[PDB]
Amino acid sequence: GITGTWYNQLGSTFIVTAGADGALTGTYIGARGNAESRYVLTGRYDSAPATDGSGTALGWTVAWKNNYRNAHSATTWSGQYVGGAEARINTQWLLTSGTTEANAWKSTLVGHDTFTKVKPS
Amino acid sequence: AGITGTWYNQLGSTFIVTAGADGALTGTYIGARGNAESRYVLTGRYDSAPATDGSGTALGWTVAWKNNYRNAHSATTWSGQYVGGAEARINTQWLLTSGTTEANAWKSTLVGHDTFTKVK
Amino acid sequence: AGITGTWYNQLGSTFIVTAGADGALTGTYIGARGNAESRYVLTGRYDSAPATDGSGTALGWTVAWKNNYRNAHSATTWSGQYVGGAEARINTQWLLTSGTTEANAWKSTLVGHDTFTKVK
Amino acid sequence: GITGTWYNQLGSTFIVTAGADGALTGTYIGARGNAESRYVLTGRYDSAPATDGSGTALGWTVAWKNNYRNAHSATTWSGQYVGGAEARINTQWLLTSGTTEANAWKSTLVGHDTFTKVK
Amino acid sequence: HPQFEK
Amino acid sequence: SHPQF
Amino acid sequence: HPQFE
Amino acid sequence: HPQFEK
Repeated sequence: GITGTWYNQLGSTFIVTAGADGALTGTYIGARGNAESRYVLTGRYDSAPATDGSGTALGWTVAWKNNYRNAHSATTWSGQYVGGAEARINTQWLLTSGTTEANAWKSTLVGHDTFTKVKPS
Repeated sequence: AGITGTWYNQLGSTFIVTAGADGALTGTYIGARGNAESRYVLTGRYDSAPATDGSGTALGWTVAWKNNYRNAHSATTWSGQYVGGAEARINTQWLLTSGTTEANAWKSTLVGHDTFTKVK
Repeated sequence: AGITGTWYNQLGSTFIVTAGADGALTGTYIGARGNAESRYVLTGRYDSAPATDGSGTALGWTVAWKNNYRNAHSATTWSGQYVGGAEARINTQWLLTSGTTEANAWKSTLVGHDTFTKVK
Repeated sequence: GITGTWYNQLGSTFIVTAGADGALTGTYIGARGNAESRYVLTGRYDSAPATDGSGTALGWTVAWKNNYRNAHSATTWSGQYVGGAEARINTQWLLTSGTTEANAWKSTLVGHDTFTKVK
Repeated sequence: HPQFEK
Repeated sequence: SHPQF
Repeated sequence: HPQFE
Repeated sequence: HPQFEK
């Protein structure tokens, strides 16, 4: 159920393939939607989740470098997929930028994203 | 890039990673017990062309806590930066999310921090 | 001013706060049960001179989960911003820290988010 | 125990008083140490902690406005006090800055501080 | 936990 | 202006 | 948990 | 920012 095209509340697109061995691979596309807004993602997920009605834990990372630009940063999303009627992936994320030693205090941003298979507006 | 090799945290865990030319990080995380039942795959990404002003190298990686011997139904992601030099280190913040029912989603995610060095 | 009053989250909790002219926040946080045993003191601070250009008003508060009836040996801090207008909201991220032994410190802190509104 | 003068790894000073009512009141003094860098803090703590060796949970907030300046943000620290020889307060913090709705996604920084009674 | 009590 | 947003 | 065991 | 001023 994980495999497919997902959208967060801001309109970014998360294209993912969930492998039999627990790998996640795919592409993250920022809201703008152009070639320059595409980035590689990789992660892992629980390929044998519990059958007690719990979600499937997963995580992934995007380094914000592609052939057109480099933001010297990476974001990791940690969350769970919840299947059923309106499937969704609920996450919290950490965005860390490379910084000097003196500026390490503004290195990491924290936030939350909810992904659905329906794109919002 | 400086990152490839073995890294240790202060709690006694080990991770062996290979940094690829294209930005990939692949490896194994080994919890403190050190046996085969404590080994787990890791994958992530890193800035393969960092700034040259002395800034660190941004990176992140994920471990899903399932191997062929056990399943903790959770995944941790580490988000951080590599700092090169004689006393190299990887400074991270981590999120550990456990699979929960919707009612228990409030206790799904722990946050903490870890520092990794090349020497134990 | 716009912050003083009663706020509700989606899970059924309520918090009543007075925003003082000196940047103080004081009030009560009431759990879903709505019981005398579900009421806890809250105290925090907010920016009493915010930008007037559409920007939110930064604020934070803390609840320690002890009252005269129960004690959960924990404390939550909410950090976020108030956004005024017809659809006024307080958007927060929170940290819940439980008292633990040194060894169990890895599970001391849960992280989450809450959106509060003036209407339930 | 909690009441006292505490210092973080970076040079800041946290003067706090823990009241019988679970209140934390005090002053945060930034690294500079001048009058313009003093800010009010308020928070709460578990005034009846477990006796099994567990720490004492607490939290506090500073809004970064004083009589001299305003940074349009606030920081909350969440953590626990661990007493004994080498008493420490271990925390994680969230710093939120007032932003427009479009920039909200980047409004909160996260980090960690350890406080000791020795500078 | 009281923050999440139903 | 970060690409995630 | 395996991360801290 | 004040929290980190040298």
